[PDB]
Amino acid sequence: SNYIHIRITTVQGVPEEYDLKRILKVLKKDFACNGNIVKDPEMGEIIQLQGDQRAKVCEFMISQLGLQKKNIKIHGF
Amino acid sequence: GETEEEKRKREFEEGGGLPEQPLNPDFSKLNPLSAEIINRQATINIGTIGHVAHGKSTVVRAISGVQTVRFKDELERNITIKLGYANAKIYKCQEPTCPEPDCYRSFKSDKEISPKCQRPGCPGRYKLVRHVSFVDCPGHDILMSTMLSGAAVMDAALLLIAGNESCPQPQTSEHLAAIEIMKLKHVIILQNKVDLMREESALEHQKSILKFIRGTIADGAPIVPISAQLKYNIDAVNEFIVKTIPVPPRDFMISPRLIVIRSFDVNKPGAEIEDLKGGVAGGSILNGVFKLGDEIEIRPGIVTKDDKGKIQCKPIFSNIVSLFAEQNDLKFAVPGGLIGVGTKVDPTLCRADRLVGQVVGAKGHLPNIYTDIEINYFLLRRLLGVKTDGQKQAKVRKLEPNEVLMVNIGSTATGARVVAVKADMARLQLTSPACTEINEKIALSRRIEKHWRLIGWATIKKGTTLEPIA
Amino acid sequence: VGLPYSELLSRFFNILRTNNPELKFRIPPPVCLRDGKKTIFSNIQDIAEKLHRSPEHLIQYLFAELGTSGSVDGKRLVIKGKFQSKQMENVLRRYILEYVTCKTCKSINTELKRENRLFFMVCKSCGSTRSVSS
RNA sequence: AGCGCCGUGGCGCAGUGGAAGCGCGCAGGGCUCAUAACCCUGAUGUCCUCGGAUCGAAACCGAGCGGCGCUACCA
Ligand SMILES: Nc1nc2c(ncn2[C@@H]2O[C@H](COP(=O)(O)OP(=O)(O)CP(=O)(O)O)[C@@H](O)[C@H]2O)c(=O)[nH]1
Ligand SMILES: [Mg+2]
Ligand SMILES: [Zn+2]
Repeated sequence: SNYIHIRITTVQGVPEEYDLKRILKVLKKDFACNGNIVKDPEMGEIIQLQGDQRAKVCEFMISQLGLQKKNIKIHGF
Repeated sequence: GETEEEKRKREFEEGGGLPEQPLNPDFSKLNPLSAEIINRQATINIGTIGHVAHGKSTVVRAISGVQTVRFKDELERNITIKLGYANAKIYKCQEPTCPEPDCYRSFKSDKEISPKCQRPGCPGRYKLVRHVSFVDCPGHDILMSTMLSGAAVMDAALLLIAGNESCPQPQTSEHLAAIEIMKLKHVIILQNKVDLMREESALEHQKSILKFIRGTIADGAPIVPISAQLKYNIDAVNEFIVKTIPVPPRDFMISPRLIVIRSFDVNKPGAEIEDLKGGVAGGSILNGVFKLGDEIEIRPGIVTKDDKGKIQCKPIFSNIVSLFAEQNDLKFAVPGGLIGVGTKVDPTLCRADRLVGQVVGAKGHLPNIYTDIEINYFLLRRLLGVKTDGQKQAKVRKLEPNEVLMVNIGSTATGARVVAVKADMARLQLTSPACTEINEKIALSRRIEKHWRLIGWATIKKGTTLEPIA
Repeated sequence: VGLPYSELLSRFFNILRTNNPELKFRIPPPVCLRDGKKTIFSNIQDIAEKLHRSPEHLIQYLFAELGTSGSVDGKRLVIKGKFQSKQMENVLRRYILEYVTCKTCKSINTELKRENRLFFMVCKSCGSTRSVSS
């Protein structure tokens, strides 16, 4: 399992080996985009990203934490 | 228009069914090959050894048909900690016309004493040459104590080697060395993979295996190609088991004992507790005959710590309510077979891993629990189970004082502290209770690369007794 | 003595050559019809007999993967919308990798039985017993 | 094998007791020069198959299904 995906933008599905606020700090600078760490009523992790930059967050988890890069699915939307 | 179950029932009744064990038969005449012993209980234990990600439970399942569970969700796939059990019956065709290689036929536990032959054209039936028990042992680099215990229980060996991987795999060498440690030479080498291979790759692998076994203890060990998925060439393995492996000396003279390796509780959930069952200790009897309704005590038993740090041992007396062997409840037990003693021992004492390697003695014997033991140790040169990337497979160093080392005395898995070091002898201090009855075969492992690693063999010479608290 | 070893190995090779002259590929190209607004797959039962699966389980999975639950007719599944044909080729290949073909061995005849409450995956060449139902 | 949950409108969440729910989606329309933002309107269901008490059940109860999660392989 451990399904990770990006939906037009938001990233839902995040393993927590690294801190989520640290995730905000390593996203916000490079991406220059607004990001909201919102706790939905008991779904996976929610992190926002304004403007469609799905390939950019692909590059991002490539840089920071991505280790499988096969279950991450680029949604159409 | 008979249903398949009806046809099987007709074949079962035609085959004589399965006669019940006598309540009180003459034991001075009973042999492991007697008809009454052989029909409903196994007399020889056969264990399988191999490297990880090869498949041993598959071969055992193909030989017999008894499934090996592979439980605990996470362990359903990777590796199992508890041993695997499977009952197989050696059935040989009585008709001379049919070829010898396919005469033998291994069946499962509840088959009749004489099933019909499945080869087309032979109206003959099968005769029960032997009932064999199978003790699947783990072959991972982490789980050794269970494998050493089951190999101590083991009396006959089946080594599994697959061809397409590296010829000198270390795990099989380690298991063969362990078997060589504990007085066991009847080893049958089996090729796991033959189908996906070329006719010369198999020959090269066979040459490699022959080169491997030239200087070890076992010399005339046969090699047999087998399949775990296609389910062929199983009768040949049965024939080799019949021919190569005789009955180890096991008569009724020696005193009764029990070596429990698995603890099983019988508490079916959802059912009201009004109708329950006693707790089951899964133990091997290598010496003695056990009968229904006997008084028995677990020797190491209740381990407790006093407020002063002293270790108190309370032997666990209990009455035997049942002795489950093979498929049906039986009246008497045969040494050389893994039997579940279902006694009135509290079910929580048989919950998960409490009676894993514990000695148990029937009322009428006085084993000895020891705190400090004297051991005679003999070492090996190169550590087995390690793939060194081109530089001198690790040389075993001499032991040092005060090191926690795993001293698997038969089935007991304990970490002992060394108090004395010399050329051959060592004093082992045991924080966990261990007991000695006659000799006990022992394996030694150290912690050099994280997980436990075998170094050599050991034999108890003396010990400091702890008198039971009644 | 390794003399009784080579005979059994040659017998095994002869048994292989008897059973498998080719050394699975009995998976037909999917045929989906696009009637403008209605997508019809009349190949579900043919692949049911070409994969040895229970058609009810095939249909329940094919509903559980998308946001659709069409109609069963006869040997065919009916849905009313705009959809492609490559999608179910990929679906079939993944489903083959997970259920139709056992990961451990190359065989199709393997199928789903119930030994608890869930579905247990079992084989037909050997009889491997795992829990593959999600 | 039992026990603690679930039965979608594409999805998340709700009351289940007089009869389709809110929001996220989607489409369409309004705003604006225009876009975004904002505002209005829709169409997506046996809220899982079968019965009971009941003028009435999506629920109140079950005689079971399909999937979850705890025990732990439950000779
Ligand atoms: N191709 C092929 N696959 C086999 C063969 N035997 C077993 N397998 C594969 O091995 C798998 C079962 O492995 P398993 O017996 O659980 O491994 P294991 O015995 O637990 C490894 P360990 O003893 O170290 O714990 C099956 O899924 C099967 O596909 C064989 O002869 N050929
Ligand atoms: Mg196992
Ligand atoms: Zn298979």
